[PDB]
Amino acid sequence: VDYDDGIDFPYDDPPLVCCFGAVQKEFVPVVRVHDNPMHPDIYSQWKMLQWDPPEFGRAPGGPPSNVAISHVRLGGRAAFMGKVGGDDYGEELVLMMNKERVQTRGVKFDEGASTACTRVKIKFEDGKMKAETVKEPPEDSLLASELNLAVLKEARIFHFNSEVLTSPTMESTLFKAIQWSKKFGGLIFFDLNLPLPLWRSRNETRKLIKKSWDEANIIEVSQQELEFLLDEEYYERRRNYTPQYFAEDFEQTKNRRDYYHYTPEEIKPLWHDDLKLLVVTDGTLRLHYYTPKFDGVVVGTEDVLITPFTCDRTGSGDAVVAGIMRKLTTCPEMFEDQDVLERQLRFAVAAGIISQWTIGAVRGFPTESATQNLKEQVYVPSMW
Amino acid sequence: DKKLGRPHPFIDPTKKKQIETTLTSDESWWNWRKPEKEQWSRWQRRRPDVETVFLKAMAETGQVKLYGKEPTLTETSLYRARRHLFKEERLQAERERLAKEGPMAFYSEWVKAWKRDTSREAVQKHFEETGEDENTQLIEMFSHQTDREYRIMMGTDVRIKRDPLAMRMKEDQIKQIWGGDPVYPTINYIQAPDAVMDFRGPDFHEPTPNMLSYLKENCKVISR
Amino acid sequence: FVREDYLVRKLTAEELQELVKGERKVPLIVDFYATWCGPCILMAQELEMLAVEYESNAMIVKVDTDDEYEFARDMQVRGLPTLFFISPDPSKDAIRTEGLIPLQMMRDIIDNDM
Amino acid sequence: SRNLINLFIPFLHVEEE
Amino acid sequence: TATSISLGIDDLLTIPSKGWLVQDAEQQSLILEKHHHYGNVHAVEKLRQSIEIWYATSEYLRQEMNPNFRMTDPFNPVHMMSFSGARGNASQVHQLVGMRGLMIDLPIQSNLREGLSLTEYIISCYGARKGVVDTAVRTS
Amino acid sequence: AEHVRAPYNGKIKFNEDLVHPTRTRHGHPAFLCYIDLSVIIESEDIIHSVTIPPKSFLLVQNDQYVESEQVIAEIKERVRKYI
Amino acid sequence: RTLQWKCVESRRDSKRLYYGRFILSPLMKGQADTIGIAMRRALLGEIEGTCITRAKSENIPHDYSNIVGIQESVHEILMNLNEIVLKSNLYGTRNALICVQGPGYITARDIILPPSVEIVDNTQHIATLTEPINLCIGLKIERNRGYSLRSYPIDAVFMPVQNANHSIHSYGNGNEKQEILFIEIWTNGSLTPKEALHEA
Amino acid sequence: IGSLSIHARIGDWGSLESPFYELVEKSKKAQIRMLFLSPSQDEYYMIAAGNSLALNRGIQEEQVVPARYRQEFLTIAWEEVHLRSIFPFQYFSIGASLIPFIEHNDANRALMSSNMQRQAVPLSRSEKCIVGTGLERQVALDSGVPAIAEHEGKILYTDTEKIILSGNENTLSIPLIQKPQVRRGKCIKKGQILADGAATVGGELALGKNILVAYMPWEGYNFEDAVLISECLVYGDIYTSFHIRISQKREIKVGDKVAGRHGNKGIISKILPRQDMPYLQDGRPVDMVFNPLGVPSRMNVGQIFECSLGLAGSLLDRHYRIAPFDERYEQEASRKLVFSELYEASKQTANPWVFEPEYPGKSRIFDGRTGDPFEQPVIIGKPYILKLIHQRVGEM
Repeated sequence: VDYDDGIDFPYDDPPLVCCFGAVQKEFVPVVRVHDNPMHPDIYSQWKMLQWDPPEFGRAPGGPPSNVAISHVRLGGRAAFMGKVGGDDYGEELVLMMNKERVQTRGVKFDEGASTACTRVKIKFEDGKMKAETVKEPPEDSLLASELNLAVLKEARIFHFNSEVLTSPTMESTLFKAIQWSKKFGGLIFFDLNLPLPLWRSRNETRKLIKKSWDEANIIEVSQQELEFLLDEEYYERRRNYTPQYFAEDFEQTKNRRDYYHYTPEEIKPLWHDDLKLLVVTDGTLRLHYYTPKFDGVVVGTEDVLITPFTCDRTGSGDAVVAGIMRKLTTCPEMFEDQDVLERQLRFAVAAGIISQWTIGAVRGFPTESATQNLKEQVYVPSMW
Repeated sequence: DKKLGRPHPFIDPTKKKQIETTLTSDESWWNWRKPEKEQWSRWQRRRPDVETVFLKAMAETGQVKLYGKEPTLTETSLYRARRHLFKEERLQAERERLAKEGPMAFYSEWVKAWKRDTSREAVQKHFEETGEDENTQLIEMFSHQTDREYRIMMGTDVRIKRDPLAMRMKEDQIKQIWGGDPVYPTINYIQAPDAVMDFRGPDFHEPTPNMLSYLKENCKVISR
Repeated sequence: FVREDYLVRKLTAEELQELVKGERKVPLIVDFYATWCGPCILMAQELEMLAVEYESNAMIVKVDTDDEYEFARDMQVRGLPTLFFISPDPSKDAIRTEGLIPLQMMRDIIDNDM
Repeated sequence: SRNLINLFIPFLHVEEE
Repeated sequence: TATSISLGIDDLLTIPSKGWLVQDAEQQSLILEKHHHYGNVHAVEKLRQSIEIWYATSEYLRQEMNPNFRMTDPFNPVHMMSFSGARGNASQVHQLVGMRGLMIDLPIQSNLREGLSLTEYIISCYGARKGVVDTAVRTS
Repeated sequence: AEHVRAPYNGKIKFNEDLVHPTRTRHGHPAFLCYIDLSVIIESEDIIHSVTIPPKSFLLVQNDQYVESEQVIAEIKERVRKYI
Repeated sequence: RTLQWKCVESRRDSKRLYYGRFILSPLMKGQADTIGIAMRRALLGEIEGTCITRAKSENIPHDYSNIVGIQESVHEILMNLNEIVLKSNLYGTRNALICVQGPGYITARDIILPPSVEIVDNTQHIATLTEPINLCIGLKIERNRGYSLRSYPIDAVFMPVQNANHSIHSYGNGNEKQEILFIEIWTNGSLTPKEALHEA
Repeated sequence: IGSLSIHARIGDWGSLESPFYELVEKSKKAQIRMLFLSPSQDEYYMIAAGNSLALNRGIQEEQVVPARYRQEFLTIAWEEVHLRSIFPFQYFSIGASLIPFIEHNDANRALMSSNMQRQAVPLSRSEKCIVGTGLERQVALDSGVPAIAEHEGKILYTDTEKIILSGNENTLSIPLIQKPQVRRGKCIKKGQILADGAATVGGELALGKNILVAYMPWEGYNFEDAVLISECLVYGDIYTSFHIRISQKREIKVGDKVAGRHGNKGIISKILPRQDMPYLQDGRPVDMVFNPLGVPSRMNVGQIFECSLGLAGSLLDRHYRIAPFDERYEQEASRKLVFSELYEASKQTANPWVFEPEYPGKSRIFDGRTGDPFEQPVIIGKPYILKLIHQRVGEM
């Protein structure tokens, strides 16, 4: 079994990325309980929760379409592979993709379903209200026979996120797409972005994502996701610990935020032979990186109080992922030279930072020029 | 250098210049030491100038040569002192290209819709049948010019005398005048005309109540 | 009297079980916002506009998933901004929508699917 | 005056068909 | 009328070495602040550095503004304006073009072409009020 | 006071035994001189030179690298300062 | 002919905004600018236009007060009348009426013009009537140039050429240095660009 | 006298309190991190105004910024900073907050440029400014000149005399003492605008008009901030006011006072017919000719930005709402915004004279009485211009 395009020209200079899954206008999958509510009705105060945010929400990821848009705007090329309804909103989402110059040849167009609309039956069990899905939405119901193999052939990175694992159909389609991409020599990028149901328990999610994680050649996990896949409570005790009598070094006296760098031995339960790069993101504040040969941490920064009224965290993680892919496709020494990897990941940091300064995700993804400008203004020239 | 350092561009200091070695750190007072880590400064990044983009564009067109791939501040200060010479030289080369090519071939730069052969030979060979002299052909060519192309061509107006290079710098080069896209995205500033402000939006205070309505609500004032 | 500034009503999960078990004359829209979430600033304004436009012809309510997180998980919510449209006829399946859907899609659902 | 009129008359030139 | 004396955002003309001079004055100040934390330099020496090295730089920046125009952009609008004396003293042209200097424990590094940062703006506003009071006293 | 500033990049050269050590108004170490001092600047082209007058604070040192326009030398109220 | 002009482009962005670009070629040096500036000043100032100069609402409550059953004030309708574009060739003083007798939109198509005047854009909204009033208003129209300074006067302006431009380009004769003139005219549809060029 | 800063609050002890963001780091679990502090308290805190956008082979915490402590200004590490002054408008009065690019204007004139706006006459056919700061919205909302809705509902009826709402199945009638912004079919949330007032448009303050302008010295009629205007400013009723005593339709006249928001005041000395004005390379005559000697006289470079970006906004059909001190993001940030939007307006409209790379923001312009170009480029813009309101034998 093989697929032939009948074309021999070298495609095009910025290598294509395929982003698989769902498209929503903007949508945060990673949700957890937060300590501080603002007023339940006055939305005029929720800025205070985008500038002093929950730590899981410090740089939210989103739909892979956000990553496609950001990657194209950062100068790369993205194809979005997915399904939408024939209704007006599926057209609006495809138009959003096209206007952002995301290639939509793998975007199918179900005619008998209503894009974002999922049918669910509300039920009562244990006296609690529950829902069960009666029909999955278009974006959850792309079939393995609807994949565009010309895209998977061209695409050098196949990016997906764990939300596809919440649909058995989309999960089967995902693994077929992964097989195709790996056959065409693609690299599998797995942006975890754990949705709400996958925060229920560590040892269920770890087996749910196991096959996806072991297929991925490159993985992005937030600090909170990694610590949840590892022992969340052990790392809580790790960082709530304070020496009883005296600090073991001077810096531990300063009481600054704990930027703990997970060791390769702590990552070892998650590491696997195909994994070329794991990135653990602590906001834009730090990107820890791990490879088979070296590990380290890109010190980033954020500012968000620079734009108290216009700031919004949403999509900063998508812009980080897009910047990582943008450099991975055009500087594959990232897998082999540690200084190169750091210097290029600082571009992802800058893209996340700029993405935090406007309301809305797609509205806010930076261009390549703005990102490189922010890199060169924030970082000392030695470390550009 | 020694000869032909008059006229043409040449390295200001003569080649084979000597270099010197000075006090390393720990040979120097603490106030005259380079810090062990390069310090962040807002001024760390070369200011983007019009003179840098123009001097790079002249270097790539070979009108000038530079000591390195980036024009120094000395070179851009000299360009600032001398740019009108290079501008008038380019305008003269443009006049001479007009005289050589003829108006059809020259102005066809701004008539993409004019697909026919514009060389003087082809203009003659067309006059030898269609009876249309060069002028009628030129009127027809301009009759295919779109309004936007004409507005771009108006840089060649004999009163404007727009720089032939400024007319042809591409976007990714002109961007370097201000230094690429602004870091803070302009979409934050863009507002539509005829947009009506949503005073219920998330950057307004909650609507102030009518003072009587508020006092009555708080049972501070009574009606009957 | 001073008229209250907001129409979309916050419910606890139990007050919502009561509102879903009892008979309804009108569609029930349940918003699973959370106050730290960026898109929820926008969804709250869209839902306020919907709640004005439909007056008493729709019951639009919201459930902060900081408070009712396990109930959101049992509702199969997988992200925010999410919205349920629950028909007044109890036989019909409810519609879950995800992301900032247009206010016109809300009107479409309420008029044509509920 | 006459040279000005000779400059502006051209805009009133009709041409044969 | 046949000419024009119009002023544009790049008709103003910050002396090119200002960045280096500012970096110089910045690096020294950082080192001194470091050594002030170390207890090698007492607060009065640090204060006097913070005043005097930025005053020195501001003055140099002015003394090298006119030569820079006259040698490298003779026909520059604000050059002709100040050198002919039509409007704008050389100090005012310098406060547009070069550096506004001090009024104060921190300098104003920027200029009105580059825009004053909030701290600089506040310091300038305080100077403005003092100047207005001084003028009123002078008139009386 | 006028500031003498290096007119060229290069290496400062002078016999620093001719001049007295001092602490500057800014706490920097410096040399204070009460003679006509000749200071060489070994530039990339020639051995330029500068004359330093008596009663002046030479801020630089026998072999220091100096950059063009860098200050090389410098030629009541009583107020409380609080730490 | 050697010296020739042509209508190189024309557009009709609206019934109230025509555009035309013209060429005139083998001009000699210094002819093209003497033509261009004089033609510009003629177009912008010496073209005449026709517009409504006076209005008389047949029932007036007060000189300055609002008018019943109209969704906008007398001042807004006077401004909408000011923006009316008329096409007349004959000079002199002329009169017209609007007599609209029910709810709806009163528009330039409802103006009863004298024989010598034509509406340039019938679709121009004038007034909104919510009530079935027998709204009758008289209008007085004049053809003049520039501007001029009980029935309301309308501060109307008689300038149908909305804008004009010209550009001068070397024809490239190395000895004679002949030149090409382009002219551009934006007009209210009271005149086509070519008709304004001729009348200028 | 003075006036209260935009964010200032009178505390429960009669002190004037300003909001500051608190950088409590790891120990405490604060809910609201905005303090309000009087000038008595806020001196005992290290207030920073800097940004966290600096990084080095060290760490962000040790990166130094300008801060204020006691009455002194000083440079300290972020590790030492207690509070951040996050809001742009925090120190500005309302009048100063309405000035775009205010950080590019000499602060001496900030009072004067405030006073100018406080003398601006409401105009018939008011118009939103192309460039602003975003406070025109706050001013319109809080002035109470627009009819804000008092109750949510669907619109029932709208004319020059009244608006009618129906909501909560109850009607409300709102007579106008204004022009309706709502369509008769609109639906309204409680505190949204129903009708614009005098000198508002769309619920923004609208004191002036965007006049196409050149800054060049004409033949003395703009001597030392005199101003020439086109006759079109009389044609278009652009600066026609109504003054009530009976009312009079006051047109703009010779000797009337106009000002930009930057303190660039001038008196109209001359009114020239459209064809006598200077005209642009697109053929449009300019509508006023300011004199450029005022720009270094009062040291207001911000208006040149306002000019250039206003032109961009006229060509892109974009309004701009530039909060002050955008240079905090990036050095030259305001120049980058202006030149970027000039270049976009150029390449979108194919008007290459709008962004001439040789001298950006300036263009060559022509004498309407001659057709020759003035031999040096003239700065051009569409700034927002406001019309201002209007014998002792002494011992000396």
